[PDB]
Amino acid sequence: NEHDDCQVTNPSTGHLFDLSSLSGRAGFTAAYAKGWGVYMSICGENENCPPGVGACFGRTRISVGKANKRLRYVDQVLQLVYKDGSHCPSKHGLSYKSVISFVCRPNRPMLISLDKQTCTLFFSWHTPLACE
Repeated sequence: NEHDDCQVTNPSTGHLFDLSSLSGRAGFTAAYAKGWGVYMSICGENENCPPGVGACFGRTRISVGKANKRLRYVDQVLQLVYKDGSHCPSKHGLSYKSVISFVCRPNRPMLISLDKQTCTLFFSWHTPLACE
């Protein structure tokens, strides 16, 4: 399933996942192993980033994706995908893009991996909000 406004239903059970208590411009710092972190906001722009940007490198404020509210539910996790970030330094003109996977936890996000060859950033966040 996919749905807008920072919420999605599990069509099997009619359970509504709602990430909107994580929303707002103050946002969060995603931890990063190689260097400073990433400012990020859930389902909206981060005030520490350029207009409309949901996540950006904390050192430079360079965009790693425009915010949107399209929450997906897939293989038992919630995902947001911020597209159209800044241009990445690789082979073809590729723009950054952030994937934010929320997994169930019966808590800050982490940047776990950065695909250099697709300029995709993968984040994880363990949260009781993705539980069912």
